[PDB]
Amino acid sequence: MRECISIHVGQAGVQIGNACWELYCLEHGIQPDGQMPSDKTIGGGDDSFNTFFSETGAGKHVPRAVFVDLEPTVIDEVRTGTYRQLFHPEQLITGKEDAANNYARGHYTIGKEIIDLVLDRIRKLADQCTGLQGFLVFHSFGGGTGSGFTSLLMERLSVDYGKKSKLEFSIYPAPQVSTAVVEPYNSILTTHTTLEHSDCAFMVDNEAIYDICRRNLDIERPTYTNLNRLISQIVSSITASLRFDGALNVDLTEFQTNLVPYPRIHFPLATYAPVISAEKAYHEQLSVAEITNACFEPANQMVKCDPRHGKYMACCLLYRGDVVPKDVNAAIATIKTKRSIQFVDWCPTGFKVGINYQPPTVVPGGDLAKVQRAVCMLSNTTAIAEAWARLDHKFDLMYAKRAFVHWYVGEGMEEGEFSEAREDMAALEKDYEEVGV
Amino acid sequence: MREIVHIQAGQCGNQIGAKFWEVISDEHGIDPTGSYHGDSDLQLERINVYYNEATGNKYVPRAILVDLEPGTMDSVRSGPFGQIFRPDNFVFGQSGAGNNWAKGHYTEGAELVDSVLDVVRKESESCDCLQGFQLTHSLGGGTGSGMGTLLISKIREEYPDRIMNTFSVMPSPKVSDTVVEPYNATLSVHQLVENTDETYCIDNEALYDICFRTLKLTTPTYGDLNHLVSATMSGVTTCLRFPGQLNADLRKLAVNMVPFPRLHFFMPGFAPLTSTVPELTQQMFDSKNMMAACDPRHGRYLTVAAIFRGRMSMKEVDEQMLNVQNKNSSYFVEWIPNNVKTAVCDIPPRGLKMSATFIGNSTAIQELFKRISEQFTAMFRRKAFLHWYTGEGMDEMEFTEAESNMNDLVSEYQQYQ
Amino acid sequence: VIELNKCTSGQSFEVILKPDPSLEEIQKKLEAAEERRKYQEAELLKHLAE
Amino acid sequence: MYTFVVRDENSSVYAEVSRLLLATGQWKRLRKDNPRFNLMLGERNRLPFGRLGHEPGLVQLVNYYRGADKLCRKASLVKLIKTSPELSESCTWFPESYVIYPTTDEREVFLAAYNRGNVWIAISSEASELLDVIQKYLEKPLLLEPGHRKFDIRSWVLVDHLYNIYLYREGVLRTPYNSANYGEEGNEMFFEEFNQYLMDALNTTLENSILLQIKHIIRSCLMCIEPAISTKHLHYQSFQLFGFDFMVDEELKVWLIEVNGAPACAQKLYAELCQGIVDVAISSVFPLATSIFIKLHH
Ligand SMILES: CC(C)[C@@H](O)C(=O)N[C@H]1Cc2ccc3c(c2)[C@@]2(c4cc(F)ccc4N[C@@H]2O3)c2oc(nc2-c2nc(CO)co2)[C@H](C(C)(C)C)NC1=O
Ligand SMILES: Nc1nc2c(ncn2[C@@H]2O[C@H](COP(=O)(O)OP(=O)(O)OP(=O)(O)O)[C@@H](O)[C@H]2O)c(=O)[nH]1
Ligand SMILES: Nc1ncnc2c1ncn2[C@@H]1O[C@H](COP(=O)(O)OP(=O)(O)CP(=O)(O)O)[C@@H](O)[C@H]1O
Ligand SMILES: Nc1nc2c(ncn2[C@@H]2O[C@H](COP(=O)(O)OP(=O)(O)O)[C@@H](O)[C@H]2O)c(=O)[nH]1
Ligand SMILES: [Ca+2]
Ligand SMILES: [Mg+2]
Repeated sequence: MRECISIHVGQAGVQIGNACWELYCLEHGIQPDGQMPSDKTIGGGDDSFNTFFSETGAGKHVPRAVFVDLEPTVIDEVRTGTYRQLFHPEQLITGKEDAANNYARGHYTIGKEIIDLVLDRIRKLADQCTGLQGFLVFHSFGGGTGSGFTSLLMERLSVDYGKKSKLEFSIYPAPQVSTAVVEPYNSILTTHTTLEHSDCAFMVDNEAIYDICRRNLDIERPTYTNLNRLISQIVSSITASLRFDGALNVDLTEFQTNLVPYPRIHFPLATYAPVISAEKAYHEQLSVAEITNACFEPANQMVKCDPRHGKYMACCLLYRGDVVPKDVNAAIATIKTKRSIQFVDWCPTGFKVGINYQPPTVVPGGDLAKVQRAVCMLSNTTAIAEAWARLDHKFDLMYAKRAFVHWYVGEGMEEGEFSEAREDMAALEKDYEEVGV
Repeated sequence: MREIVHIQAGQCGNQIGAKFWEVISDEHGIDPTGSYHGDSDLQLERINVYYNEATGNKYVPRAILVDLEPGTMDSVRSGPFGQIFRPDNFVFGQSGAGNNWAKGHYTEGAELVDSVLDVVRKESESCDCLQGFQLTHSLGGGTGSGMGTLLISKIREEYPDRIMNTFSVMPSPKVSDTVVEPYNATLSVHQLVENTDETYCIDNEALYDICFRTLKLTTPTYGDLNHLVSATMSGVTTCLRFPGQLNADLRKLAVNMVPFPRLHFFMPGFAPLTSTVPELTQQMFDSKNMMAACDPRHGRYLTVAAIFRGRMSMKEVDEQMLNVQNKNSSYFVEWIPNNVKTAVCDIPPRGLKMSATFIGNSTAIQELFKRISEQFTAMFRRKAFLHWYTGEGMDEMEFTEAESNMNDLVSEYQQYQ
Repeated sequence: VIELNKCTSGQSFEVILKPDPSLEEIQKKLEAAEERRKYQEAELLKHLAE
Repeated sequence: MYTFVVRDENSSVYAEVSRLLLATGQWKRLRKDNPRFNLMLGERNRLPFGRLGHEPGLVQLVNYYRGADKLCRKASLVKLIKTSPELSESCTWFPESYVIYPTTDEREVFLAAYNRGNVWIAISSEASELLDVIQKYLEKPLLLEPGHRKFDIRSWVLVDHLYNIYLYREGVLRTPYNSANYGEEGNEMFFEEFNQYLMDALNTTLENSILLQIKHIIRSCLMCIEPAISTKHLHYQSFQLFGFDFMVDEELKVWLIEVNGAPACAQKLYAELCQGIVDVAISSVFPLATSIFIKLHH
């Protein structure tokens, strides 16, 4: 049993973390006070769920998690939260003044002063780890803390835990809920600095989540609460293999092995189905072939883009609930002839499949219907590069006029770090381009 | 936290400022005695941003009232909500400034300034995490303009990394007041360009036009104008006084509104003008609805922050917004993607239920500054009324300097259109 | 269906259809940013002193 | 108030379409690189599809089908017909074709065909003098009379966002044939005339003898790649006008020659066709205040 430490950074990472950890407790049957009756071993054990939960001699199951933010408003919501008894004070790190949506502020000014403290609380966790695999890092692209401080923490984590894996869950900026005009700046800056430091990153485009929340869940103006509950489901199905008995992706390193042939191209596209509205809890029960076919419909992707116009280099299918291998094979055979699925030449046209018999858990009073079977497909297609392009374009529009740049220079960042990061991205776009056709 | 320290200076500053505290007291549920009588406990959530708490559940406006003559501030003290201000936060002189920037900035102002900063320093010492400062004043006069800007320079020196915000009433040739307004406004604009992060620009010519043409008021008074201003001051501070994600604090607002450091002069707008969604959205974006003279169609918008307030679909608000972004179309810069942001607050202003507030960083404001520049030049070349300034020790060169600083500002706006 | 692993929680298989910065370097870049801030702020205060 | 942008000034058809749109008042043309638009009349090459359908509260339509270049490239069309089971060797309306690159491809296999009348084109008679795509030349074309003159059929096809395949009822024949000058006006023979000829000379109609195969070929080609380029559940919608080029041989068999993704139009047919494009392609997604199309069902 190798442990995993989850690190939640800034508002998005924090609020999403809370939604995820709530779900984990429900999935593992853990009470909001840390008690878990289902657990027969008291004071410890090497069970699968111990990769995410420590155990105190008193029987409290404590998340291997650390929440960090430069403003106390969001962390406090965790302290007064339903699952507050889970966490202890050392896990929640909070500053006084935030990064004001300024990458330079999160990275250089504020970051420098709080980095050691965050590392100490992180070390306190690792110190309780028999065989730490590495870290799961949640954060947004657009925020000053999520972009600026995350990149610094990643740089340090590489130094202090050299032989440990780091995966990200990154929230990609969408103006439909975006709170800042400089998010394209912060995005490129943090992607540039984190790139050589992240083994595998799952981008989630708020545009996609927001749209799914409207179309599938019938919601006029989706809340972060609404978005974060859907995001937590997907994160849950991506992490399920680390928390339950299995053979597919039981280690953080297996994630890069199966999904990332090329180090720099480490952003797999996630697609999820089915998403049903709970208010109408009388719906038709989708089949294995149907939810599988839905993974290739752009409208269920975490990032809106067209996989038909790129190449795959790895594809993993994660099923939850009532599913046997027999049906998956039939569903894949029929879909292959039916849809445009083109792998890179130096890769076998193959699908890795995992099935967890336990059906997806829903939060009570939530917005999602419970379903007897769901699937999350992780696929490394070059099509996701569309996102990088979109983002680089908006960056170029502003930077040509040096708009908002003085805010960054004023924090001690040199202007050269902009053109440095943008060149790195142009290079990245080229890498997808090469692989893509 | 995060607390804002409010400073109001001069006649205009204190009269506009006093009304502002009236309207937002009435929104946070604070009575003229400082007791809370609000129905929703949602008002109390961000109350700390503008109020200190004392014994006996008393809420006291973190505000400093400053003048060089006792007049206006005795009028505040005797006015409604007069007693809610700390007695000790009244700082005033006896000599007056005589509408003279030099007196406000260099002589009479200098004698009073330190004791103003003593009050400022004691209000800040009581802040868990001080956010910055908000100054209300006019530019046309002597105390608000001259001593207001001296204050800003002092504040900056002591609090170098706090946001400095101001609501600044500019003079117009349409509205006759002191003959030396062009001198005072010009000397002040340079101060603002250097030492504030955000300046809301309004002038009485535009507020007059609104009160006259829109509100059908034959002959407007200070009372009528200040009603508009106080309402607009409530709107653009909505995002600071109630829970929300967009423009949460001053620094984040500044980061989203200010592409280039020197261009931080905003034109505010309000709807409905007080004496449907599409109608409400149409007004606030209307040219004849701006709080300053310049026509927004003469330039482009670098950034726009719209705050809707009340109970509304917001589905349609998103619709109406984009209907404006495309109906105008030509008036938004294309090199700042998604430069129009929309915020929404549930609690509507007193007696409206529905409301909107416009905040535009428009290059069209350059006309405002060019106009004042031409006035200043017309006078300065004849050296008319100049002896009131050199009499206080000012050099002619300092005038030539502020003139070209002005033209520089007008030129910088010119680059971006 | 190659590599079919099976347990009480589920099963997994595979279908085939066709065949950096050190601690000092980080510290330096951080401290450099700090120096530039301090310089920028020193220039402001000198200006305010004049 | 709908907004559009033009990114191919070189397009004559959408020059009209832009004229009509503006002439309806309910359409305002934005600056070429303005992100906030409803309809894009996109550029002929490297159209930035990845940036479409990403504007909040804005339904965006584009007049091109991404990926439709497989059916509009010489080497592509061969690769598609000889790969798609929908077509494959079970395709007898498209000439024996092989593709080769200039010094992998099909240069060695083309030989066995020529070895086993062998007039080919890429124009030439013998093989060796051709090396300096290869498709067997229709040595037995359908010569019009009088004049003994060759011709090709041009039909315009409109595929909307719902992927309805519309055949514009007006086609065009783009007119001495030596086995082994202009002036009909402008070498253009419209359907009413060509139908009359085929009736007098050959005792058949344009509909029976040629149009049936045309419609067949249209349906088959576009239906083949429909799963690759449809925008049914895409975050943006697209339509596109196609120019199919056919040839008719001696025994009235229709052959597919070309597929043009940026076709022009016969001058008389410009107004009527572009108007239809607006009505069927643009106004159908963006409403306003008899049919010139034959929809091939599927
Ligand atoms: C088109 C028209 C706008 C233009 O011809 C013009 O300049 N009119 C001046 C006339 C004027 C000039 C100077 C001046 C006042 C008025 C002035 C005034 C009038 C009094 F009876 C007693 C004191 C004062 N102080 C003010 O000083 C004033 O000006 C305007 N409002 C007020 C005022 N309102 C109040 C009530 O709150 C007191 O004073 C308004 C106002 C600033 C527009 C609200 N100004 C005027 O009416
Ligand atoms: N999906 C999702 N997105 C969020 C959430 N909170 C914020 N965001 C997005 O994150 C981006 C803003 O970054 P934040 O996380 O709020 O900023 P931060 O990391 O806290 O850094 P600061 O500037 O110091 O506040 C915007 O694009 C938001 O839309 C959330 O709870 N869920
Ligand atoms: N196999 C074949 N037999 C006889 N004629 C042929 C032929 N292939 C092509 N042609 C002749 O080629 C002419 C049209 O050529 P083609 O369609 O290739 O244009 P093009 O490739 O030069 C550019 P575009 O696609 O825009 O027309 C027709 O008039 C037709 O007679
Ligand atoms: N809107 C508004 N403007 C005012 C008010 N009082 C004065 N002014 C304007 O302010 C300018 C005069 O400056 P003033 O504040 O009176 O002088 P000060 O006391 O030295 O700062 C003129 O342009 C007046 O029109 C007021 O109550 N409301
Ligand atoms: Ca245990
Ligand atoms: Mg924050």
